[PDB]
Amino acid sequence: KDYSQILKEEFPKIDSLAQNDCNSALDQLLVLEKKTRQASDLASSKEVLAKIVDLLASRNKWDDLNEQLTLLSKKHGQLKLSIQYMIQKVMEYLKSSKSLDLNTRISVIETIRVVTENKIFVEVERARVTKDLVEIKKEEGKIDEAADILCELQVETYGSMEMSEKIQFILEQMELSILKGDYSQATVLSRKILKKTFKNPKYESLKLEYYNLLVKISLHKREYLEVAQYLQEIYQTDAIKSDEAKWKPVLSHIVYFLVLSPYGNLQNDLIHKIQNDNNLKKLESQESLVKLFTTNELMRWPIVQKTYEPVLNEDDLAFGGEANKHHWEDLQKRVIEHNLRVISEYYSRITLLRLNELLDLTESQTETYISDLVNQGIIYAKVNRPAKIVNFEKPKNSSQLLNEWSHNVDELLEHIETIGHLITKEEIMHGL
Amino acid sequence: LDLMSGILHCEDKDYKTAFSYFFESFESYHNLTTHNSYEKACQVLKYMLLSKIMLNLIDDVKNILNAKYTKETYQSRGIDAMKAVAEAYNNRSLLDFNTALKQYEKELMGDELTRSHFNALYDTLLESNLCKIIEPFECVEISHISKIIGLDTQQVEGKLSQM
Repeated sequence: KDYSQILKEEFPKIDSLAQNDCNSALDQLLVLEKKTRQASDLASSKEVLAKIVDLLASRNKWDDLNEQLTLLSKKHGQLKLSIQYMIQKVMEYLKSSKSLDLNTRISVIETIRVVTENKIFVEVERARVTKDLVEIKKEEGKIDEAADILCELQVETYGSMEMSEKIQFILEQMELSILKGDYSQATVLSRKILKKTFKNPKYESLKLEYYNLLVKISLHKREYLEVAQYLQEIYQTDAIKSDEAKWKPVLSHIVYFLVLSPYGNLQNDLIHKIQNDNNLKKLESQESLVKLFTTNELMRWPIVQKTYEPVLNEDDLAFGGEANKHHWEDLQKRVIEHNLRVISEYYSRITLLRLNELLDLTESQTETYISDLVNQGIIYAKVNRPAKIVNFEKPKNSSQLLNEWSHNVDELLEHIETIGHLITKEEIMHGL
Repeated sequence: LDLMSGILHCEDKDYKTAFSYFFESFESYHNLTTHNSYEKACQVLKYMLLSKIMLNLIDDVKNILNAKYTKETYQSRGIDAMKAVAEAYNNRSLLDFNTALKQYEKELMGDELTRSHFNALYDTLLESNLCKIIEPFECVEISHISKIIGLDTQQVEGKLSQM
């Protein structure tokens, strides 16, 4: 038809600047409009309408090109969906030109009203256009201008379109939010995309961001309950895309997080772990310290705390390291908590002179950590100052003492019943 | 009208009713912006946080100051002064309470209306301070308590038998 003759229509305007190209685009705008309108989905050739882009590219500034897209946006544009295929053409000459147009590229994005104002969202284009503007702001040294642009883009979420690529767009703001200096902004984003992708399988490139952003937010929070949770989820489940050589030392930081955290339910799960005992000795060295929680005498701990610090002051695959004082700031506070839990479950009462020697602290530092655990509802101990002792025995009512006595009576009947049936069971050997 | 309503509730306490007028008033002054003075909106923000402190709620106080959309263009040292008081009231100690007491006295205490509340919090937090000293149950020394709080023996013993 007439779409195959477009090459032979205008001979002279190819070799010249062709100032009349703006008039030739308007003549074809009204003719091809009546032949399509909203009826046919795809009728007119998208190259005919996008030919004006290829006419002036490197021979003219991009300011006049944006004015042509403004008139096509306000008008029909020969189709209602034609704008979808026009912006796809815009994404070609951007990366193939560059040169001195990088500074003027910022004005091109802000001039287009489709990327700014909200539309029917047929695009799956402007999402990458917005990212290109933010990458320019990050190279200029603006942390606030980069995070504010993508913040409004994530408000409108497309229906389906990209699946694995959309996850990267949601996780992009979480990386730039911490660089802004506020880690609480990325917390809201972690409560949405994580729930939808929880039941969906993640690929290799998908779990790379969750390995960092999940533990990076809680890094500044200094709360180790959320650090050892999201990390072990990706670590234990799947995680076969990475190398097994670097996969084993990742667990060395996992066990180190349980000590700084207020115990947990994941301590016994790593004791029976197959890969935790064998392979790296640092895995077994930290695992051997887990069984020492109940047997902790505090005697040999500061000797190792001042000598061997493989996972303590040196971090690689998790925290990357901060300072020797920062890692040891909460370390000494936990070691005191490990000893007080043992004494509360063992010693009924102990003198202050001996308690200070077991805690290696003074009189003021001893009652500081003990009284803090009382308000948290963990250890209840009555400190007797005149007797210079601390009573760890909690008071019990008359009903509680008689209740435990009733469990023993029912337990004695179990041993009487068990032995009663063992006479017939062992009669085979006795009656042989 | 709603601003002066909750102010009359300061004498009879019951700050749960006055909080209803303080919350609804903040939306009125925030919508005026340049149509009124910004100082009037700052006083309304103080009446909401000081009313929740009397009700002994830590979470409701932090839900405002930590939220960036609640303050926005309104920030000062007098607004952040209540943040240090809320932390001192949560920890129940006179060390952090009296630290920001005399420092912000020319700002936070500049209002004669709210000044009567801090005078009641002096004996209120002091009785709450004793709760942190009695954490190791009984069998504590009276002289050891006075050295921690840093007051006179007769002044401490008078407040011990009060509770």
